[PDB]
Amino acid sequence: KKISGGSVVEMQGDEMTRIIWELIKEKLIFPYVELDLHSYDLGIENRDATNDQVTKDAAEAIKKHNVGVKCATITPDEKRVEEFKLKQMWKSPNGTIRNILGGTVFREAIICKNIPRLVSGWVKPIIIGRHAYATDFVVPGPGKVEITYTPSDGTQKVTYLVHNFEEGGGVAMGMYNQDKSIEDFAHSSFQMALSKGWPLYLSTKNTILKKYDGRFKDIFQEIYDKQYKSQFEAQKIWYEHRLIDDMVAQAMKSEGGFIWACKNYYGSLGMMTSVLVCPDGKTVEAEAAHGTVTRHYRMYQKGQETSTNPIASIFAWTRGLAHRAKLDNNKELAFFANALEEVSIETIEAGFMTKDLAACIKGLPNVQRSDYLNTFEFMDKLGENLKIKLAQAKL
Amino acid sequence: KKISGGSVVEMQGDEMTRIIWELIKEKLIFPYVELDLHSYDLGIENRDATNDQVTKDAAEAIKKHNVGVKCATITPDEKRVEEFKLKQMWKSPNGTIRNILGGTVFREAIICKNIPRLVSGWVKPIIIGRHAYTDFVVPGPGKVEITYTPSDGTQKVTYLVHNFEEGGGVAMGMYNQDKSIEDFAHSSFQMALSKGWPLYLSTKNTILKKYDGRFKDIFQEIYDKQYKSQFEAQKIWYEHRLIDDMVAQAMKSEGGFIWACKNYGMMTSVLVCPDGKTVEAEAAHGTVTRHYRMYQKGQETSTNPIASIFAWTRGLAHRAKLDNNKELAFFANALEEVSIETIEAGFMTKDLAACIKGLPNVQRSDYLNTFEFMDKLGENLKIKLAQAKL
Ligand SMILES: Cc1ccc2c(c1C)N(C(=O)Nc1ccc(C(C)(C)C)cc1)Cc1cccnc1N2
Ligand SMILES: Cc1ccc2c(c1C)N(C(=O)Nc1ccc(C(C)(C)C)cc1)Cc1cccnc1N2
Repeated sequence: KKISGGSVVEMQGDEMTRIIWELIKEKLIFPYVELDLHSYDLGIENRDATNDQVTKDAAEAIKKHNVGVKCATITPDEKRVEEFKLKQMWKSPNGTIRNILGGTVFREAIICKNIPRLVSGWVKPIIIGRHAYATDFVVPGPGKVEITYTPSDGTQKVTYLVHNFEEGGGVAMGMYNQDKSIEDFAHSSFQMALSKGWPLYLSTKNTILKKYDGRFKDIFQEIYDKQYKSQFEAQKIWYEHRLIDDMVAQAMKSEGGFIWACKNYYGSLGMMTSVLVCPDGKTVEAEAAHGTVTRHYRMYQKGQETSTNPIASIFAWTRGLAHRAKLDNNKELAFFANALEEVSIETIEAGFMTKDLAACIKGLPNVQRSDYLNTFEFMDKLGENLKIKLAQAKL
Repeated sequence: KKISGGSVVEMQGDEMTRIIWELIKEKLIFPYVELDLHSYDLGIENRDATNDQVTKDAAEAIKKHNVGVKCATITPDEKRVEEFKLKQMWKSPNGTIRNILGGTVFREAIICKNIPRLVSGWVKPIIIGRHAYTDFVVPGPGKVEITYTPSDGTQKVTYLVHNFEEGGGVAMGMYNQDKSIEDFAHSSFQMALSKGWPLYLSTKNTILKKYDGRFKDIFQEIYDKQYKSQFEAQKIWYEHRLIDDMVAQAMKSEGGFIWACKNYGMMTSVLVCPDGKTVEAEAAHGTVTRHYRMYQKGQETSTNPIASIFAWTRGLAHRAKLDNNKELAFFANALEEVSIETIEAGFMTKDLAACIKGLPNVQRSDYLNTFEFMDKLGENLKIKLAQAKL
């Protein structure tokens, strides 16, 4: 009576994250869900052996099957090349995948009642998305710096005067943003808001950048009114623009559970996701915000006890599986993903947590061994509680 | 015999912050320290009556006496204008003072062992300072470029920012003067010397080779030419790091450093002028209108005065550093210690108790109202100064 998941692209990672990735697969995903997996080993040894071809293949597989779950991988550096005898310093796999797929990264945090957070009034999680992919020069002495735009259809050149240096030099810069990138950011933001069922809020200081940020607001409103308005009204959700100063004041006294889309001109506690949403609203790429956890991997190699938080990695699987279920209309898979998120949260709230989580409640030095469980005990408790939850749900 | 403080400019605030400001003055500062006060009422009613002239006079008094402590004030808006019948919605007093004085704002956090931290490893506070200070829509395809025509007659240098392909978009041009960077560097070094902590300049110069490379160059040359000897004498160092390398080192650190970053109730905002003599301290929180309305309704209030107390201590510490006063410097540090120890001992306000016991699991016995907390602080301060006379 296994749940038929469907086509999901999975990628193995490195060090402690690879170990916990195998643990989540063997204990939580495989015993209940049967998938048409497209496994790709993104381990530094396999990446070196295939000349980083496996990353390009995995990215192509995601573009074809729209669902991809990724484990934490190492970005090579000088010491890493010497450590693994790497042929060359390969580029970050996340960067390659992001370049091939394209889209906006939305970071969601996992909130537990007993876990202390800033504000403390935020019961529901917050999703924040920043737009992403500049020319600079040094001004030697006094002069006049100005930006010009000559249209490639005759017309007339427009000269704006950025500044007039009278005493002393300095430095000047000039950036830009294409309309297609803003349109894609707007589409990704609206599709994320529809997938999560939460209201969207665009925050920008349009008072300072009247034409720059005013354009952002105009494109967002144009797309909202032309396609997503009816869908937003049907699900009781709404889109409202707000100023950065007004937005932070509104958010601090609000409930939570809102998609915040902010303009780009970390919290690696193991409680955050990094969902890449493509503008088409069909291709997703879920991964954990934290790194490979090398510190714990060294202890694991030495045979020492480790207490690693797998919540971010589990939530990366649940988000990918929820998106797969939403695409293929799989009620059972969607329920399974929600059940796994609930078992995770409830287990932490019940008192069973790792050392990093217990360090917040009892204090980092005051953490005793009885207060927390090591990686394997926590995963075993999660599996036990998951089995119980699914057994009780067959009613 | 009270400690001889000296010339300090004090600016009265509004609402709950004004109430706690009067409480700190009458209970913690005046009974032990005798000051040459230069009081200025920055109340919305006084600001309206004088046509915001009091703000300019207070800013001038700060420039003259080099030390200023400010209480939280209201920034007018539509609702405030209607409720107070204002003549005109005045500019933010902080903006006016910042324009007259200049300088860099450094935000410092107050750390207590029992209070949960954003980073578990941070035991000592970290000070963060940011550098604070033309756009247009591109209708269709074209070529946007930035030009520079020197005033000495040399040839104009043109840099292509983007040749707009199919479809337009939007563009902008930013600038920064050398004097602003020089003043930011001086303020950062003087702050690091006053706190006795190492300074770290963090920026992403890989992308901005010329822009952020200039920042690193100016900060390297003022440090090497003037502040190197003073930094070496006090065992302090200045190291420039990339933003991605800086977050990795800072995460694995106990704190206690001055972080100067260039921008692309437990916080104190200290404005440090480039001259290293003028400092304006203030609490990094609002007027607390939510508690003032309860106060007006006769309801019990539990407001945290730690940020306001720390604004006084920082101003008094800077005054002591200028006048070479050992007694006043000790008093300011003693007041910070009594504040921290009182919170750590279990005596705290409702907002602080909400972090340790959980917001919904907070009972009356766990916290004290504004007056009880101030009385406990005063009692413990008296004890601390009595024990220190050895
Ligand atoms: C990247 C990211 C994603 C999601 C979340 C966060 C972060 C950092 N966090 C957060 O407080 N965002 C935040 C909100 C406001 C600010 C201010 C102070 C600048 C106004 C700063 C950070 C963690 C947090 C905790 C509890 C509930 N939700 C969240 N969501
Ligand atoms: C404005 C400000 C100034 C100083 C401080 C803070 C804030 C908010 N705080 C803080 O957590 N800043 C912080 C800085 C960097 C990061 C990174 C690592 C994500 C880049 C995270 C938080 C409060 C805090 C608490 C304990 C000890 N020091 C501080 N200093």
